[PDB]
Amino acid sequence: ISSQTGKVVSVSGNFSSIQWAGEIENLGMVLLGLKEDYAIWNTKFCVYSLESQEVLSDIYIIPPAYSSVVTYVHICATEIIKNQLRISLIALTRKNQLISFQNGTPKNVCQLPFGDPCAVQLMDSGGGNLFFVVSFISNNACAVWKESFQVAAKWEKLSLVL
Amino acid sequence: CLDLWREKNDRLVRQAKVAQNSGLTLRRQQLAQDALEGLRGLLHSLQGLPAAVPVLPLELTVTCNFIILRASLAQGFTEDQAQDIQRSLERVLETQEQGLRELWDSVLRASCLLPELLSALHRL
Repeated sequence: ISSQTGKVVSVSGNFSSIQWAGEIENLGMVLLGLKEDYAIWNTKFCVYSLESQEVLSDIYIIPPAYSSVVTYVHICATEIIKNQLRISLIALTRKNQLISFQNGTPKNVCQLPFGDPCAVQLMDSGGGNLFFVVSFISNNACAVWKESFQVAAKWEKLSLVL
Repeated sequence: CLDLWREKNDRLVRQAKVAQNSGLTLRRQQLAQDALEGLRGLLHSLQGLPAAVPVLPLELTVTCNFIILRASLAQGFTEDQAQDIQRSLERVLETQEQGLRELWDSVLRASCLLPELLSALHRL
């Protein structure tokens, strides 16, 4: 339901999980999700338009093997070399992994210290440094580097992090 | 996907052998422990997937290579390698717990089912 609308719309497409959502250039509002074997193009994972438009991409998201394990997604960049699209996307997983993707091509996997992560964010922090800050359900958090997927700081406590 | 992992494997083997046949005490270990960390990463990357039937020959191959190179650099063995073996066999079983003896027994019964990766398994 929007303020811009004020109306309770139902989502026409039948999704299982909605790991990411938000606006994209030229597309407007968007949901990452799925409907219901190592080929990049197959993917099993529907993008969505929001307000019942075309799927708009099923081309270069994560392979369908990964589609069982991943529990969160956070998009980093979207290019248009055409009607398709190219996303650099970070996922993270039941097996305590943080994975990058580029056109669906898994690169640069990191293995988290703690278990069962819940969310991940990105820190700028100065000149050319970049951290992915990962939270967990265990009330703890790590900060992993960018450019070398590894661990830089490890902590537990923490009702909240900002 | 699988082709990328394969090709990384091969790259890393070649890097290993290049350091092996050439190189002095420092540059050899440098390239070696490079390839080694690559193989750790690739092992972990492969252990992130539910282990479909078509992947295993690569999983076993890499862990074998990892073990060998690890041990050769350490100039000795450890128990972490035996753990890595337990893990790989656990994987083979999840495709189709107790101790190394019963694990091996069940693995070899599951292999005389003839999924053809015995050229790696016998090496393991």
